[PDB]
Amino acid sequence: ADEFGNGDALDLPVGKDAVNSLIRENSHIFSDTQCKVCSAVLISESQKLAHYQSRKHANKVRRYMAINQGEDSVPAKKFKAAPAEISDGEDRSKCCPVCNMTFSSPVVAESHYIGKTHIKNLRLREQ
Ligand SMILES: [Zn+2]
Ligand SMILES: [Zn+2]
Repeated sequence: ADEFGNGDALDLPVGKDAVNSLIRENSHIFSDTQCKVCSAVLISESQKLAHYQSRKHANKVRRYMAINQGEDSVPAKKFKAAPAEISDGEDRSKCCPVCNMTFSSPVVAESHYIGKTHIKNLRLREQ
């Protein structure tokens, strides 16, 4: 309500060589057929080349990089032992896909599913 314009700058990749290098240097979030930051599939190289050079992708990456500096409260405060040896499963006693997190012991998972940590993520997925 106090402006009518803004500045301009560019630091994005340019050409197939830059996009392939950017994918390799960020293999944990970017790939030859999917971008996790923008949670979108890239069914062909022409879509991959357009997506990684898009102004929308660059803004999404800038926001994601700023968010990727901390996290909210979680009941997983301390640990020492557990009633089961599960360490690579997908059960509710070890992980939560709504929040995309894992827990050391079933009691921590039970505490998470009834605490504010889960509810904060309900609103995140909902909106
Ligand atoms: Zn993207
Ligand atoms: Zn959860």
